[PDB]
Amino acid sequence: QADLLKRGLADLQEHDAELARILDAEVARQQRTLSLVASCCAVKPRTLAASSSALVNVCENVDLVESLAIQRARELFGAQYAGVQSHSASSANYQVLAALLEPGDTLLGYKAIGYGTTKEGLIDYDEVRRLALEHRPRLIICGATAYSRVVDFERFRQIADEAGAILMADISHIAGLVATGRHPSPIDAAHVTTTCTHKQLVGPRGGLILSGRDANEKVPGRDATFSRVLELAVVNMMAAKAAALGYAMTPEFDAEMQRIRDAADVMASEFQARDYEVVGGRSENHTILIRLRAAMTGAIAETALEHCGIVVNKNRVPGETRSSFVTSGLRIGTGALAQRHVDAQGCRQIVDLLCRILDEVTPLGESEFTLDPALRKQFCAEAEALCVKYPIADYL
Amino acid sequence: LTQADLLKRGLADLQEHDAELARILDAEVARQQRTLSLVASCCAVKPRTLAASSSALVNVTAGCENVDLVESLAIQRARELFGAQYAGVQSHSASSANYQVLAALLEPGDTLLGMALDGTYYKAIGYGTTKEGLIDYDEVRRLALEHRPRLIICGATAYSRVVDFERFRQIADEAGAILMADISHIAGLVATGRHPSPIDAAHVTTTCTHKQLVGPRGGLILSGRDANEKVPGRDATFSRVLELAPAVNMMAAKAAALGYAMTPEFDAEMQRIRDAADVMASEFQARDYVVGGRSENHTILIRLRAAMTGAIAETALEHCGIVVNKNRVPGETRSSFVTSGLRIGTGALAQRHVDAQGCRQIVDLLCRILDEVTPLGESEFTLDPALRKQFCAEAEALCVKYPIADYL
Repeated sequence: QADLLKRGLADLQEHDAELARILDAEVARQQRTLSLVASCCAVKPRTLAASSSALVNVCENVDLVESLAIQRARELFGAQYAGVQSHSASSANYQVLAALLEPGDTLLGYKAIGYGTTKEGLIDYDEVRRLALEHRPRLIICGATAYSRVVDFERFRQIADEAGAILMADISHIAGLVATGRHPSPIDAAHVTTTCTHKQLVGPRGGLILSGRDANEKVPGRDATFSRVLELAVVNMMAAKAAALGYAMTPEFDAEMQRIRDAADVMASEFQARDYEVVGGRSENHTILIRLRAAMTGAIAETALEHCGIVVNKNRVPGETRSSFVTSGLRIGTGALAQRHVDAQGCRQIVDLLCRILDEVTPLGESEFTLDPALRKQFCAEAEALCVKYPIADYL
Repeated sequence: LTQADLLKRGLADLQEHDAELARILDAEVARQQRTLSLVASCCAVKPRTLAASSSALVNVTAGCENVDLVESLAIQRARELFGAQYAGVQSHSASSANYQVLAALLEPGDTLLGMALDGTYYKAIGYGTTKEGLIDYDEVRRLALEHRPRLIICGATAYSRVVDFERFRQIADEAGAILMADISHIAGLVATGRHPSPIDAAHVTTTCTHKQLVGPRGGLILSGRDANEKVPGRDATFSRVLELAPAVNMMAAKAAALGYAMTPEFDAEMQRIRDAADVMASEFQARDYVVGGRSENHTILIRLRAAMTGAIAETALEHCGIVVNKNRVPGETRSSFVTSGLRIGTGALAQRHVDAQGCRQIVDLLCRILDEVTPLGESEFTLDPALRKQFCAEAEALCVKYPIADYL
């Protein structure tokens, strides 16, 4: 009875055709646009099919979809506990934070204590240690968004276990690599793990609460296991979650994760061969942070690059002398490129186009620039040509 | 590519490769076709609105132009559909919309006469059942003058009669308060002119997009004649403050849902709700069982009799394939959990294109259940062995005779 949705598409085509033009135009736009932004990805069509189930009209099938997602999350991540009802990863974090209430909290950036990065582009774990032994936090939150290196969840847990703290990990940005083993997992390192289904699991907007070896071990104080306390925080997106969790166990997802992982290495190496500095000097994960030219600001780069059809994200660089709104670097993720099945040659072509656009941009201040309209049109056509040579495969 | 082909491949992909899930989702649509639902606000989203929910706009966090185009279509449709001068369509929830408007218009610690009928803000109960099943507007006024709330909220889940939004505005203006209207349960009737509109009477009106408007799980924020008027005590207009001065797949579906309600097929389905309620209210009275003289909306509240308990009534009926909700009556001698009444909504029956003859037969089966079940306790239901088998089969047979039309 998938006829329901197919003939539902037919109702839109006949009666709401205006709306259907915009729906068709976005699919084309997402496919004529080159996307190197780290956490943007196109959700797999199967997951889009489950997101429009008749389970919106809501009952034992609502528990079946829930039980299937819980089982699938536990297999993918090796979780002894799993919770799947979060409508966002932000909610998954706050729900855990609410279950665990005491002023002390250490986080990367309640009485919030903050840590950051070393002046050379790494998490200052020794600062995490010093802050933990001083303020005796309730939990320490680990997990970074723009980091280009493997987060040592084991190190964080060593620090926490000497400061009597709980370790929470947001693996939202590296979830697929953690699931496929390419990135070390925090499932047993962290007491509790949170993740987003959409970013790197190519699924719906939502959240997963997970725990491993500490799931049935007692919370520090409060005479309960981590599984209870988390579960005492009590849908279409359930169906889509289970679809995404299922595809994430397929070998096709393992390949997409290696392509994320391959493209990161060739692109970072190709930036270096053009004397553009990658801050880690290497790429682990799906992200490459490039330190931008002397007069080039990250704000100028992203605005000019989008006008040429490439979307990238400005990011702070180690030793940043500039504002947050106007940076000195940019961040690129190989996520949506893996969905485009870009070979090593294509990744080198993208670095070529990107570095060529920047060499033609004459910065005027820190958020203004000049790019000759003709050169912009020519660059925008090279980008769309690369989009055609490497299309989004599952969208075809 | 096209949205349809992406989705047809998506549906095909979720049958070769993920089949366990496909059976569960396909099982549920069958369950809803054999279950006769008399619940007030449960409905089945239209397939046209459902297909819009598989937009690739989900992948959007200018790349925001098409999301702006979808949004503007929803704003303009919402404004025309309800006759509103301001609209906001980005609410994940009806509750999210209500919370968002409350935060925008109330300062921390402000008092709201929510008339909720069941820390940052203080809430006055507002009751509203005192007038023997009517809203106690006179207490709303008394409390409003005594507590001077910044906000008064109107809109009832289980009311079976028209809410006098104008009367609340009279109360609100006398007590120097803002009026919020939650019309989630009567949205289509206000839409189609059957229930009086709150757009100009209330400063801000909110609505779910699923309960009566047959659309996605979500919320909508509205304002009418008070849109360009500044919030009392503040230097900004209601429209700017309500603008809070990213799920776009739901926003495409809201546009589709708002468009369909403008079509006359929605109007007929609204008349079918209003019509079926009158027939079923009439049959209940002629079988000597309705709070209020008649239904002026989609809800019928029935007082169970002869020590019938709303909890056992609802429990027994599900075993016979009929889904209803227990609901308090004026003069609840029993607990809140064990009511002495039953609540029925005709939204699901309009989607089954049931004739007046069929509505009476459903009441017939319903009363025939209650005339037979023998409450032994206030919760332990009894007297349903093989009689419940033929009764379930008879309900499923009415489901067969009257199918959900738009679900083919």
